[PDB]
Amino acid sequence: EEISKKFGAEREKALNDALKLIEKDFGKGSIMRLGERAEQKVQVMSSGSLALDIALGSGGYPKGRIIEIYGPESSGKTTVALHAVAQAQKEGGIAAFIDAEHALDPAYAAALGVNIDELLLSQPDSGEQGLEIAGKLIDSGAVDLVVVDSVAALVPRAEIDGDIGDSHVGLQARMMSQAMRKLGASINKTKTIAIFINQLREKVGVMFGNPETTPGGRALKFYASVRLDVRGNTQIKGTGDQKETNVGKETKIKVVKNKVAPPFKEAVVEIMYGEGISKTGELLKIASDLDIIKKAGAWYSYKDEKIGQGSENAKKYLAEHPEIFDEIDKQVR
Amino acid sequence: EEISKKFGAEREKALNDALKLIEKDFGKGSIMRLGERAEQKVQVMSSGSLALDIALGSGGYPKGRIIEIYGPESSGKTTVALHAVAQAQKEGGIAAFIDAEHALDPAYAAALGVNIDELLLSQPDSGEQGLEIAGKLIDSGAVDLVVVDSVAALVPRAEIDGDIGDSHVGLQARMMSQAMRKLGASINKTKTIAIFINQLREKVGVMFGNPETTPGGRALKFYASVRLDVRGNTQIKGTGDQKETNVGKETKIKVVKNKVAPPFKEAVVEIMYGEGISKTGELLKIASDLDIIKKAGAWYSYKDEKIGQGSENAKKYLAEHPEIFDEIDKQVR
Amino acid sequence: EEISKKFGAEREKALNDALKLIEKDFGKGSIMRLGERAEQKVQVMSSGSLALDIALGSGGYPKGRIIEIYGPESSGKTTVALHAVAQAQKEGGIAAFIDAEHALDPAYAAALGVNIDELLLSQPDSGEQGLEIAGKLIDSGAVDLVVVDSVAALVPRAEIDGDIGDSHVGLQARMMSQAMRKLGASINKTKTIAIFINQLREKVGVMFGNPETTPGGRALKFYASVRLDVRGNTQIKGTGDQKETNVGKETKIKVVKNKVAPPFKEAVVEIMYGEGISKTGELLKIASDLDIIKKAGAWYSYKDEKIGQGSENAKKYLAEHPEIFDEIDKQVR
Amino acid sequence: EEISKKFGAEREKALNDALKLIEKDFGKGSIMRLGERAEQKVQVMSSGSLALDIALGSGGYPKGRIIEIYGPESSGKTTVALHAVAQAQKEGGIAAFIDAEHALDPAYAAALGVNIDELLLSQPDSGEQGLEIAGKLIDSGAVDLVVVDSVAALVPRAEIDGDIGDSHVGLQARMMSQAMRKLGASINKTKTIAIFINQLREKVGVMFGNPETTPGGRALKFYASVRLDVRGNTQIKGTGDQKETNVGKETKIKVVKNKVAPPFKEAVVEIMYGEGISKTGELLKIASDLDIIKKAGAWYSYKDEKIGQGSENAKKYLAEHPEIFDEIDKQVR
DNA sequence: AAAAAAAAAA
DNA sequence: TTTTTTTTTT
Repeated sequence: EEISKKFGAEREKALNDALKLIEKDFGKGSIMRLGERAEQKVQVMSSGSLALDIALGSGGYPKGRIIEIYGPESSGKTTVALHAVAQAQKEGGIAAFIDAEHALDPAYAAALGVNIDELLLSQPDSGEQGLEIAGKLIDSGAVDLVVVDSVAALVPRAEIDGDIGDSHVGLQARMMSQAMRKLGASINKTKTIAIFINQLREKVGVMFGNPETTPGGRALKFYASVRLDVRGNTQIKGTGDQKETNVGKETKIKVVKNKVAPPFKEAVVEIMYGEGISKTGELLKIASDLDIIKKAGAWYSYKDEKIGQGSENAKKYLAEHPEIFDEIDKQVR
Repeated sequence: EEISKKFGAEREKALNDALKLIEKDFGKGSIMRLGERAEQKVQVMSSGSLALDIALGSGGYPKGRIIEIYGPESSGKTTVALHAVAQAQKEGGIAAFIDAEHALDPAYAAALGVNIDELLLSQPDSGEQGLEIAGKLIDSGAVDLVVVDSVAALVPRAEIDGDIGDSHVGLQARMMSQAMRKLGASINKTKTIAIFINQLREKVGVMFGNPETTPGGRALKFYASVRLDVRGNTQIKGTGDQKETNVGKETKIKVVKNKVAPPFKEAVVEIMYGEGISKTGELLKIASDLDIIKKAGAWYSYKDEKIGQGSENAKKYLAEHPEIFDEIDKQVR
Repeated sequence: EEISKKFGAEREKALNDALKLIEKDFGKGSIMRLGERAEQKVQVMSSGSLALDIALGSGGYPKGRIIEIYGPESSGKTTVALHAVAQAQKEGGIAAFIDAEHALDPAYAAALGVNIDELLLSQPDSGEQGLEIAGKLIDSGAVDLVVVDSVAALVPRAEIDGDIGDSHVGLQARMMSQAMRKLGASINKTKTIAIFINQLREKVGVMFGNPETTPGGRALKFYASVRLDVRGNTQIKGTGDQKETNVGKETKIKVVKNKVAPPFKEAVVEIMYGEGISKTGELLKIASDLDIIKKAGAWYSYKDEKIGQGSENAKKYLAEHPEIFDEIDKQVR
Repeated sequence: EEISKKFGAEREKALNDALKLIEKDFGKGSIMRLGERAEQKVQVMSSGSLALDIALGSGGYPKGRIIEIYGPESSGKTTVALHAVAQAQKEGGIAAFIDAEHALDPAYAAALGVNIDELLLSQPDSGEQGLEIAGKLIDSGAVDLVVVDSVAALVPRAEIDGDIGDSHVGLQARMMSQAMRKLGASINKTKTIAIFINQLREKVGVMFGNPETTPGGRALKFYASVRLDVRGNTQIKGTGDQKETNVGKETKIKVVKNKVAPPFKEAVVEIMYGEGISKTGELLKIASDLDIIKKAGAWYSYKDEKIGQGSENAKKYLAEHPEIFDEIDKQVR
């Protein structure tokens, strides 16, 4: 016979028996009160560019969660991922960049100074084998940054064999959702950062909202903790061979979904072709905005008096003087 | 042989023997009349916002029933659950927030008034083990409010070990139905409130109505008693450092299925980031709608006349004026 | 040896000996001819709404048979059962409503006119024991209307003790068939009505008709005699506080299987929240269809000429006029 | 001492001594040859519909054999047995219709022409009591068509008294086989027709053929001689009250196992509610197929020219013209 | 506006 | 002696 009619008793030792019975089967940290749940606090890793994570509040992507990137074509998708790869690899944590569209140039990564010899990579044929590779590489290993590019190009297995022009209703999104339901609970276990980047397809006929959307199904936007999109519009003509020649592209990044900081605070980044995120280009620009450095004429007056008035102002010697860096940024932080 | 031909007699002594014979084998509270079944009446727990539980008719979530939440991406489906947790915790009833998608930040809970040290929690890997943990914690427990988040993420065991991209027809809903068939009878016996929140997936091809649905199968919607879904779209820019800066998210709450009150009566709440339900914001907002407080220009004229016309109007002193609270709500209640 | 080669003789005194032989052992009411079996004729009981049991041909659910209700969520599966309880209870016959999904609010029964103190009830944990309660209460009792709710919730004993996510091949249907095979022969023998209400679960892969079904096995759909199902679609906003506010839900009722009358004849019922079946609200609608009442402008011309043109037209004075009802219905039955 | 090991010698007078030894000990009808056993010819009784027993090859149910009927829900399992009862009752043969599920309404039989005062009947509770009544009424009686309905409801003794939901493995089929081994050799001795009608329960997992079966075990399917199943899917709306109103149910009848005629020859029958098998409806339908009557437009031209083009075409005057029946059936049988 | 193929339990 | 939906694409 079973146990009789029970109300919650008005003294609370009874759930201690439930705690002891839970600990019999499902380990040790299955039920913890939140006060001594020490690893539940947010852990932060930066993004290289200070203006990017002046917007994310904390100071970078929170560990153990899902971040994702999307936006229009040729507008700064892989560059931010490469800079996060280099900044993450600068503390010895191993980073793994799988591919889907085979677009990564090795010398472009060499131009951003990231190590090719300690960069894992895979170019899968189908999307299934590549995402399986990422899944098996995350859980057993202690790698630090897994990054899947171009979820549009993760083709599913059941249409890589069929003829071109067959009906395949609901096959990309089902694979992506059934994949991330498996990968969701494992990633926070190992405190690892994952970024899925994306492309854009339209959606034909809606009377509300913006007519753009991402592919890969609606299961992605639920799980992710921070969503950034980029909208690269114009380029800047520098003093290339003392002439107005295309040498840098202007862009902007704004956060769309966020849950560790207030959202919708945007950011402006400059990108030079073949050179990536100009951190020295944004450092002296943004420090004159809150005026911790001087805003003046040809010389921003300091102890050195070696400042030109151009796109090059102080980068010739702040490479050899990195010691001004710490006292000019963390004040807003 | 057995008893002879039965028709019920035209005097009702015979069923008293059946009442005695039922009482011999199945306890005492097996068969009662409805007149003296005193614990069958509904008990109500509110959820912080006066505007929310003015829309539920009774005055909050009914005890011993099943409530459920859904809604589109990032619309404060988790914050209303957190507020229900805090309002339940403010009376000493121990509340247990398990997880499935690993999204709860501890400092977000500390901002919303709920105590960290008296909140049970669990972040299981398998959904099956976590739901078993919740069910076993309910029955012997004296707990008051259990809550599972994100039933999309309660993955079953039969696909947590299989390869990615395998056919698993009818596996989520079977786990959910076979779970709630077990947990249906135990919950009303201990007068305990449980809420299941959810996400949204599409549905390919329906000629009538809405193309939206919830995952986790149809079996959840039957067992529930109150179903609220929220749809947050826009935001409000206040006077953040005297500038239109993103400080509050606007949303609305409507009920769909309800069986302890009139249904479909909706509600409007604004939410500030890092602050949750602006209860002092909705308080004077709804109070001038029935004119229990005055509506005028820069001063909504009362006996003290300390009223601005902004986002901050009178919350600076009604936070320390508790006596306005009980006399501006019970008139409609 | 035994009796020799016997063909049936061409004179019929021989079966009278067999009648005396069956009369020797198995009582008196074993073999009777159909010409004098006076209790084999159908007895009826009305069901509150006139338009409901106009559609059933006879005039209500027949006694001694099995009635089953199903349908999608929140569509008056429970309220039509409550109205049958009230209509059966109005003539002194004691009714017994068991509970399985713990949804019967007492004040909802209070507003629908059924007496609280003369309603038997049970909320069993294992559905096996609940069917045991109903079976033991039927046969010895003189109870008039038993009704089992929510046969999805009648859980079997063999999985109320096991873990969640255990394989339990074909356990609901075997218990339902094993209860109903015992309960079938006893129900007609005491001329008593049973009502089994249900839910809806889908079914994977059928290329014909409807993909929907009921749970609880195919045993139930055989034994039942009259099968109603409801599909509530829309609601009506009356002149509540002279405003379009939700006060009535619209629904329809069609029979599917019937064996006392022609089938497939449907009906249309309004349901007001907190009011149930407005019999006055369907009374004037069905009476104007065959025009025993007048169809005119704001005034329909009778001996009073006090009729409005709204949702409320004449229910103010037919509440005090009991003589109108018996002469406006008998012409179609 | 016994006789030696012998071969049957090459002249056959010795077996006549064994014939005399057999007939001395077991009567006269013990051993008879092929020729002078005149009652081993098949005797045929029709079954109301000409289109039904035009598909059984012979012309109806063969006497002294076992016929079984099964099919899905509400598909005229009951009405074909009723029509066989009526057609067998039309020649003074006494019919015995015992029940198991208490479904027979007497007025439904009153509409179908079967006489009520000469129809024996019983509604037992035990299955062994019902089969005992059938057995004790067959062997002494001169009864002509015994019929047990719905062998799914012939509950055995050992679970009509025990608790509900107990292990009762192999109890239905054991009672059925132990009935049929006793009843088989007695039925053919008195040339009586017995028909069992049945129900359908599924079978858990077979990847070939049909997943459906009958209950009652595999003992019945051996002993049967003609096996029919009915599958009623659609209905037909005639010109009832000059409107497309539900008045006709459509179905088909096919045979599965047969051993007096070639099998698998199907049939098509319309059924009207409250009217049964429209033999006058099928009559002109089958006659136009071999075109012994005229197939034309609004008038099929014969000597009277009183034929419409509707559902009602010739039934108004073929009721008064009984001489048209014999010229349609004798050409094909 | 038109679209498909999937299984493991007694 | 059945139990159970999963998901957009342009």
